[PDB]
Amino acid sequence: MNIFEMLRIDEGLRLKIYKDTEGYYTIGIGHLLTKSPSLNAAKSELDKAIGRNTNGVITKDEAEKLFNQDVDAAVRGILRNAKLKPVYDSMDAVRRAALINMVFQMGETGVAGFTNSLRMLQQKRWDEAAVNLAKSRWYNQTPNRAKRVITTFRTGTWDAYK
Ligand SMILES: [Cl-]
Ligand SMILES: [Cl-]
Repeated sequence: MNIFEMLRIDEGLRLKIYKDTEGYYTIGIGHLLTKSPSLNAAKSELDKAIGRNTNGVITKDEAEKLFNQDVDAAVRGILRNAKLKPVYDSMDAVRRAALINMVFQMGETGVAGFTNSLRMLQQKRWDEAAVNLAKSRWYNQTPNRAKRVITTFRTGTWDAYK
């Protein structure tokens, strides 16, 4: 298992525009198109992202390519962030993957606000962090995915994914 496979599981793969759990226009592997309500705006954003006239549909390859860009961007978001980097720098490989997941789902800024959980992770207070991470909208809205990530922070293994 690795970050790719791990998110591929959390997000799924869809080749037609779709609405996410919050009702936003998305495509591929959890690639957010726009927060606008307009299906056109989404179509527009999509052809711009793909470089061609898509008409709301894309191929696997295309999907996969947005997916690489997206993971890359997430990582780099993390390294550029004064609140995240250290956390990330302190952890092992598996747990790092967990952090990136959060970041992919919710943005660097969203994640940078889990101050206290971040302090805990950094200190390696596993169980405590996992409790704290659960007192979040995030857990309450997407609880099964959130349990998966959480456990991953707790155990440093991929069990939740096997
Ligand atoms: Cl893009
Ligand atoms: Cl979920």
